[PDB]
Amino acid sequence: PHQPIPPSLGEKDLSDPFNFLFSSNKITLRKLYDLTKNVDFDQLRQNECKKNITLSKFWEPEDDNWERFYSNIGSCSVYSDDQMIDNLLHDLNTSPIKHVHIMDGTQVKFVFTFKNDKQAVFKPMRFGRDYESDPNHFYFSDFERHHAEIATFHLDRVLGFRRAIPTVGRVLNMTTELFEKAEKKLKKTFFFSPAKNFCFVSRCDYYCDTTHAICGLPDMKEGSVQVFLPDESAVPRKHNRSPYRRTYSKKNQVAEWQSSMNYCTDKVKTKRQYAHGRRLLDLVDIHILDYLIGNQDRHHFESFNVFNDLPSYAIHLDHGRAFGRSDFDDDDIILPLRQCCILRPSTFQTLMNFYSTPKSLTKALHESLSKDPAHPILAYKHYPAMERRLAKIMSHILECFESRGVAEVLVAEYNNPD
Ligand SMILES: *[C@@H]1O[C@H](CO)[C@@H](O[C@@H]2O[C@H](CO)[C@@H](O[C@@H]3O[C@H](CO)[C@@H](O)[C@H](O)[C@@H]3O)[C@H](O)[C@H]2NC(C)=O)[C@H](O)[C@H]1NC(C)=O
Ligand SMILES: *[C@@H]1O[C@H](CO)[C@@H](O[C@@H]2O[C@H](CO)[C@@H](O)[C@H](O)[C@H]2NC(C)=O)[C@H](O)[C@H]1NC(C)=O
Ligand code: NI
Repeated sequence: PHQPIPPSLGEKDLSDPFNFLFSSNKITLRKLYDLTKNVDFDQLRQNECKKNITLSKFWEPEDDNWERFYSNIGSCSVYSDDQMIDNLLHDLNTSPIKHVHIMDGTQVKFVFTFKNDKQAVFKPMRFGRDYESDPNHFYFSDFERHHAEIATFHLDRVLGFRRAIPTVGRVLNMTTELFEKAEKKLKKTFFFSPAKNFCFVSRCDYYCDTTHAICGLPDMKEGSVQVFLPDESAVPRKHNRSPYRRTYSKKNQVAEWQSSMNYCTDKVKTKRQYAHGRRLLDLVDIHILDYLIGNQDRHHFESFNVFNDLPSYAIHLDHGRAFGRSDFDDDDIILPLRQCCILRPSTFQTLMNFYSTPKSLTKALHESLSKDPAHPILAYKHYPAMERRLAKIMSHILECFESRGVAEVLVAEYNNPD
């Protein structure tokens, strides 16, 4: 089947997810050690977050973990309590579904309304875990992968960012939980395939048609379930165009930042929004994440606009187009690191910690992913890829240290003299 069963409902893979050879370059490792042996990271880290305040203390409800999640949304992090979040994850997976609606407007996605009247974003599973993106497909031609949404959220926690939105796997009964709970406009788009599998077309801009319908085998369908952001009326949000937006054209495929090396220096560091603050450090952080997962589709940034005065941060969202290729690293994604050569001190330590112990990153990720009910989330072939990409990142960092000095790269806040 092109659209297979949920892997959790299949034969359990007994293979060792880490039976691959890697090893770490000790020359590079030693050069990073030497260039940083006198850096007091502890004192450096304390300025990365100006004021650590949650949404509740700023307001001065916890009936359910949604409200408990919303309340603990901080000024320098989306969440800081893994256990409470893991409880929310459990709720997203197990809570009874009351309504299913087609979401605004993009690829097929549903809004789940649970019995507690809380809500979530649902993205259905299409292909199996082994499926890789067409080499001829552009980033804007790529089909979303629900398991990429899940995997990246976990990786975002493992890296210690916690600026991603809680997402869990869930195997749904298409008949009782989708069809019978669906709105009238969505319900009518359901049908049976020639193989008698249950299918829905839905309505959306990107290939919500009969040919690309989502189909069960016959009536179950795994998907990603992501907790809704708090209401915009209460917690307003900002939508910002990325300076590293790609061209999104097959004729002119080369943006300025892809051909001009000094792009960051002349065109990004000199902008008001990036000249002072945390925004550029965020951009480097999020592109490190996107490079590790091979996400090319980072055209805009999303941020809360609710904490007065204090600086906002980019919400790590929209990861559907991640993990498309296990045999290809797109170094264009990590270009901001190479061009800007600034890096949040905590991020460096996190990366350094994982890098100095081979396979520790993917092992810590595997362990996190294992708690998801829909595991395995990622095909194991992506693990050596992530290790390979991590090593390459450290090489770019070493180049930044040697070219611009460690005191100019590792800053908790960026300030442009000019
Ligand atoms: C900003 O301030 C908040 C306010 O406390 C910080 O949150 C606390 O961070 C610690 C350290 O990660 C959390 O501790 C952990 O709790 C789990 C669950 O019990 C435990 O297994 C771990 O061993 C660890 O003790 C703590 O839960 C968390 N508090 C809350 C209410 O979430 C936050 O770390 C500060 N920094 C940032 C960037 O937000
Ligand atoms: C999904 O839920 C449906 C319930 O609607 C399950 O199908 C039912 O199976 C029983 C078994 O005897 C029948 O009596 C019902 O008539 C069936 N329902 C319908 C609407 O035909 C189905 O088995 C469930 N599938 C999974 C994978 O859980
Ligand atoms: Ni097609």
